Amino acid sequence: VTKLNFQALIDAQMRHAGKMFDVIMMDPPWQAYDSLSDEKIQNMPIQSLQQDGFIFVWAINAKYRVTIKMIENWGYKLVDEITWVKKTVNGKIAKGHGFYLQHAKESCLIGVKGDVDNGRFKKNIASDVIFSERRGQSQKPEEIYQYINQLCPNGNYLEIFARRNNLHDNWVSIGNEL
Amino acid sequence: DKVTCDNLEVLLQYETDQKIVVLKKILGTDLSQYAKGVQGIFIDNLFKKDLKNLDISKKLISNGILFIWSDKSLINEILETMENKGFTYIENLVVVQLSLEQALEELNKHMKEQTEDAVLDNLDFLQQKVQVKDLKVLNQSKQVLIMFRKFDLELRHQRTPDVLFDIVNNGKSCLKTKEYIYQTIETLLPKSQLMEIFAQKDQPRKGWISVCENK
Repeated sequence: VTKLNFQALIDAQMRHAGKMFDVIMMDPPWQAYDSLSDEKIQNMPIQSLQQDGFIFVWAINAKYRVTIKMIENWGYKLVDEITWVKKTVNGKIAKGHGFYLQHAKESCLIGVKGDVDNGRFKKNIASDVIFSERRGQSQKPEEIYQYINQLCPNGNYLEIFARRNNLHDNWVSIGNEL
Repeated sequence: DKVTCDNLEVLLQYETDQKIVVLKKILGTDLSQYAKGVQGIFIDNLFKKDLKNLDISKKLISNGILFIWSDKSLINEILETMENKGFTYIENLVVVQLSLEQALEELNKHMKEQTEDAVLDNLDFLQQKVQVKDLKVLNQSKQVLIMFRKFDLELRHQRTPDVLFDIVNNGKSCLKTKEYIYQTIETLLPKSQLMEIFAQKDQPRKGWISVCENK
């Protein structure tokens, strides 16, 4: 999304709410699958988009360390990780496309920036682990947004790189093929 | 709505312990001399002992894999510590921790595995998100085994999947890593030379080199 301008997003958002986004989740296209070079995703002003909030970034096991660098690069400090284990019709079964391990799981990093002490950001009632089975391709389980909602019950949310697979209440998304 | 299968391999279906028992005060010592090359290593890091001041680059052959442990908090700093030490991250296995107190809680029961037998009846009452109660804005209820690669007895790569489920220590004073991880090691690697550093007297393993200090 080098072509895209986030300036349009900032001017509308601040005037419209006076508040920058509380939470931000992304599923970056990694170089097909959106054909994105690692740098380009890595260099967008996500710092600009939200001032005092968490971020959520889904990292593939192959690409896990990289994104840690990435969120930490944007002025975040790593705090928590949410791991989802795929449930087939019964049990914990998952795809075997793991070179040394079968990968039956996905991990979503949580990054923290700014002051989150104040009242809206309620604490310590969350699932580190989600059990829901893989949904129609390609999608994240419904418990996440229900989880995020507990964290920031009445706040602005921003999703990035969202095919309008799950357009959501109070959620704003910028995507390629939406 | 899943149960039992998850808990089978994790617990209740190698007993004896004994190809070296290196003993030392590791702070004084250096590890280069001890026998190598080793094509795999396993550090029980639940204790969180500083590993940066560890020399592992020399001992490992050009090609090797490293298994490391963080029970909860230190997910990101292990990665730098290894990068500094020369290893590139490859995979994750999460030990997902189910509390024993929560399992034996309902319907009312006390002892222990007793709960293990009852997964048949138990399974009906509660869902995997309900027994995940555990003893940072989350109660992290996991431990993560971290895997690295250093260079360019069942072989197959998709042999053991990343997750496992266990029921938490009955006794607080337990500092062990489940014997099943060794099987993951030994299945994943058919190479004879493997190593465990910071081993107990209990944990020496056949055809493994255990290096430990006293207490």
